[PDB]
Amino acid sequence: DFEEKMILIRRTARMQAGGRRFRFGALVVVGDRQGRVGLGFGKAPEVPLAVQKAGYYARRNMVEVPLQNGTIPHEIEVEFGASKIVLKPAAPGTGVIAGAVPRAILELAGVTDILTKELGSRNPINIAYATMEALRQLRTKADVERLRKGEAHAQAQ
RNA sequence: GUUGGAGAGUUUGAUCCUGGCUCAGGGUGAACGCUGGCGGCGUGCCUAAGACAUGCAAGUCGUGCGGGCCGCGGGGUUUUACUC
Ligand SMILES: [Mg+2]
Ligand SMILES: [Mg+2]
Ligand SMILES: [Mg+2]
Ligand SMILES: [Mg+2]
Ligand SMILES: [Mg+2]
Ligand SMILES: [Mg+2]
Ligand SMILES: [Mg+2]
Repeated sequence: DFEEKMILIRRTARMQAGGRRFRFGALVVVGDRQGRVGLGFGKAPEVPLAVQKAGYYARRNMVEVPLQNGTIPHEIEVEFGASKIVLKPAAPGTGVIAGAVPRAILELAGVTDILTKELGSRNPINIAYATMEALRQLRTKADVERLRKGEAHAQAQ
């Protein structure tokens, strides 16, 4: 039981003696809009055999999300490849402003409001796990003063 | 109320990066085409600081002052001219 959007598909080429041969690849999201969200990337001989497979990888590739009033806890930036991904919390009423692919992934993960830009290289797939990582790395006003300080926690609080 | 930030297309049998050209967004003192019922409020030589006919666009005070003129009313003479 997981709602699951789909990001992008492509046909890629191998080669051989006498004509080409192929394979297709399917970028897939997942996510209970309250918290969680996965991604997959699936290759297979005939198309929706892949689109189906890509759904698989996403179930294991899950990322719980710190979510806070439908928005992002602090600001944030991450590189991965030469594709540079930006997030930043928006207020109630500003909502999934983000190009093509963060929208797909942020929405389904459950964001109401957010701000966003994409950078340099724009290839989907990088900006895909650009942001899978951007989100693996969100940190919370409590996860946090119990990363630091928490040396001696429960004397503080 | 940190009030605020969407990208894609295209080099290759295909893939990753660089990189240019390109399109989507809003903007006008606008013009051009097909079309054109109205009203309010704006607004209208961006080009030749090229050349301009005709009319108007800076005058007002008779309580600063002396007369022209064209009359009008009243006076010195019995009537004229002329004069106040
Ligand atoms: Mg780099
Ligand atoms: Mg680039
Ligand atoms: Mg080609
Ligand atoms: Mg804009
Ligand atoms: Mg226009
Ligand atoms: Mg006409
Ligand atoms: Mg002029």
